[PDB]
This record gives sequence, C-alpha cells and structure tokens, in this order.
Amino acid sequence: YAEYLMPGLQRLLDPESAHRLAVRVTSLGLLPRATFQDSDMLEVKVLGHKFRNPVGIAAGFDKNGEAVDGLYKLGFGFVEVGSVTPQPQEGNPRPRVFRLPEDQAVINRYGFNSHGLSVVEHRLRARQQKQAQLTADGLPLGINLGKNKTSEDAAADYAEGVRTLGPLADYLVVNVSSQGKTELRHLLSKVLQERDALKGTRKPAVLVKIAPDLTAQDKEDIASVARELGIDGLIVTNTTVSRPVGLQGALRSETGGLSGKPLRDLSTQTIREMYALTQGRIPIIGVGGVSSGQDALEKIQAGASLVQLYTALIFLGPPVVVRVKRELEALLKERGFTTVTDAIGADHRR
Ligand SMILES: Cc1cc2nc3c(=O)[nH]c(=O)nc-3n(C[C@H](O)[C@H](O)[C@H](O)COP(=O)(O)O)c2cc1C
Ligand SMILES: O=C1C(=C2CCC(c3ccc(Cl)cc3)CC2)C(O)=C(O)c2ccccc21
Ligand SMILES: CCCCCCCCO[C@@H]1O[C@H](CO)[C@@H](O)[C@H](O)[C@H]1O
Ligand SMILES: O=C(O)c1cc(=O)[nH]c(=O)[nH]1
Repeated sequence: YAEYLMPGLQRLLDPESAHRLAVRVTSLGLLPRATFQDSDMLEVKVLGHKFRNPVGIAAGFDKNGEAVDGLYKLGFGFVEVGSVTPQPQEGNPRPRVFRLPEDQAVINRYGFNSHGLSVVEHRLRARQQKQAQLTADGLPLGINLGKNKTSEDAAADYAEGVRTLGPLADYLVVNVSSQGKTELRHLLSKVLQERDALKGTRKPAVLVKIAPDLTAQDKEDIASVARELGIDGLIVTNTTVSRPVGLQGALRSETGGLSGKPLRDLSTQTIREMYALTQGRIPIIGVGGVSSGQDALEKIQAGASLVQLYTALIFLGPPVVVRVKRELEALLKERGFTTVTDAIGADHRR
C-alpha cells in the first residue's frame, strides 16, 4: 500500500509535512526495496571508498540520520546525513518550504533545523556495525556538518562536528554554501587538522560544499585553497538564491534556496568550471536538478565522480533512483564508456 497511497498524501500535504512523512515512511522501510542490481560498471572508487553506484541522496533529506538504511534500500549508492548542527535548533519560522510544481523546483529556507550532534551521534552509533558492513559492501555514509545560528566561531562548530561524528563517517562535508580567501583557508585548515587528529586508521575524507552563487574570484579562491590544503573533494552546488526569468511557480518570489530543474544546467556549468580550475585533481560530487540518467551523465562528463539528487525524488517519487541508475547505465554503454569511471571529466578531454 506504500505506493498508491503515498502519492496521494503528498498532494494533500504542505511540503514540509510531506518531507517529514517521507522521512518517517522511509525509515520504517515501508517503501519497496529496489530490486535493480548495481552492475560492476557503475562502481566508483573515490574518496578512499568504493561506491557500488554513483547516485546518492543529497544532504537535507535525512538531516538527522533517521532513514539511512531505508535510503540504501531505495537504491542510493551512498547517503549523506543532512546538515547536523552541534546543538539542536529549530531553524527559521514557517512557512519555510515551497513547491514550484510547474518548474519542478523547490525553494527552502529551513535554516538548519537539526536534532543536534548528541542525538544524531546516538542514532548513528546504534547502527555502526550495520554501517561498517554497508560501507564494506560499497555503500558509503557521508555526514554533512553545519553550524549553529547564533554561533561565533564557525570553525569551532565544524571541528566539534568532526570530533563527534567523524568516527562514524566515511566522508565529511562542510558548507560554505547554505570573509575572504584567508578566512576560508583558516576555517578549512582547522577542519582538516581536527580530522587528522581523529583516532584510528580509516580517516574520513573531507569535502567542501559550495553554492552556485559565486563570483569569478570566489571560484578561483575555492579551487586554490582546496588545491593548497589538500581537500579531498568538492560537492558542487547547494541551492541558489537566484530566481531565473521564466519561473512559473507562484511562490517564486519567496526567499531561500532554489533546487530542482531550474538549477540543473547552472549546477553542471559550475562543475565544469571547478573541475578545470582544479585541473581534474579534486573529486567532485555533482548535484543540482538531476532527474534522469541523462542529467547524471552530463554532470559526470562535466567532471563529477559521483552525483546526488534530492528534489527529483519529490516530483518523480522513489522510482527516480533506480530509473536514473538504469538510464545512466544504458547511456554509458550507448556512448562508448565501459564504466562510469571512464566518463568522469570526459568533456575536458579534447
Ligand atoms: C528542502 C531542502 C533541504 C536541504 N537541506 C540541506 C542541508 O541541510 N545541507 C546541505 O548541505 N544541503 C541541503 N540541501 C541542498 C541539497 O543537498 C542539494 O545541494 C540541492 O537541493 C540541489 O540538488 P537537487 O536539485 O537534486 O535538490 C537541501 C535542499 C532542499 C530542497
Ligand atoms: O520528500 C519530500 C516530498 C515527497 C512526498 C512523499 C513522496 C513519495 C511518493 C510515492 C512513494 Cl511510493 C513514496 C514517497 C516522496 C516525495 C514532498 O512532496 C515535498 O514537498 C518535500 C519538500 C522538501 C523536502 C522533502 C520533500
Ligand atoms: C492515512 C495516512 C495519514 C498520514 C497523516 C500524516 C500527517 C502528518 O502531518 C504533519 O506532521 C508533521 C510532524 O509529523 C507536522 O510538523 C506537520 O505540521 C503535519 O502537517
Ligand atoms: O537548512 C537549510 O535551510 C539549508 C541548508 C543548505 O545547506 N541548503 C539549503 O538549501 N537549505
């Protein structure tokens, strides 16, 4: 009864309520488990790990690590636990989430509503053994670290997030996308330093997530600092504060970050630029408006080693995960790529 009923409920609910119900339904494992088997050609070895498939769920869906197993069960090659702030906080006042149906877009200004490190840490440790096996089987767990609203030292918040959740993550993410090149360098250096100070052999990779709203200078500074400090990767494109001419959703004037289709090509272009600026030496996780295997391939070809999607799940439902992987698989063969890895950065080989 999962499908059939869920599509209806979605239409009868405001976007935030629909979001919370989706997380619940997913954690309870009420959705059918994907039968699609990830072929060897979809495997990507990057960030010190193995990814059975290159399609993950972007940060922000499961902010509190409540539906991880259910997400892998849907077919995602990896999961990124939504932004986690040190202390719990409620985020911005409602309404803070809006659907733009006609544009297959969403606008949100959640404001980092989070359960906090203690809670998320408890949840993830309760399933650490299970995750250790999932990871070993090529299903990595990423954890996106955020900072509290009234926090003074952003770096201190991120570091606390590194010490607290780092032991449970395969990779960690720090947003600069939810000051000059100098403050960016110092903030990241402290994050990496905290990462290197973690106990154990398997040190999680550290990625920087950027918005698509960057000046020519911002892009060069990020590439330079990333290259200089030895950052492990870049997640390219959080939501955008721009509102493209031609948006038809009546709620387009609302403040917040725009995601979904309108962000698709802007995001890909940003991946192309960052890849070039870093000379293809820094793994990029492409994200933004991915709704088909075609969209994923465009991002991979522009420079992404892996991709993520979120908004498409909202307008196409859970079937979108397997659909993107299946199409991506057929498009790779059709275009002469024997494996996903061979397509990474393909547009840059000319
Ligand atoms: C409702 C909502 C909440 C989000 N929350 C987060 C978050 O907590 N942390 C983060 O790094 N990105 C967050 N994002 C951004 C997504 O991870 C992704 O970068 C962006 O939505 C573009 O992908 P998409 O077009 O496939 O949704 C959020 C996006 C949406 C739509
Ligand atoms: O997950 C959703 C959502 C959704 C409702 C339930 C859907 C669904 C549809 C069919 C099945 Cl079989 C399972 C889940 C998944 C998408 C929805 O409508 C939103 O508006 C939203 C806004 C922000 C963040 C997340 C979301
Ligand atoms: C037949 C199945 C009916 C399912 C009804 C789900 C109603 C969910 O309702 C939502 O719950 C959220 C918290 O859980 C609240 O924050 C939202 O304001 C509320 O609309
Ligand atoms: O919590 C949020 O508002 C948020 C964080 C982020 O990184 N991206 C986004 O679109 N929303």
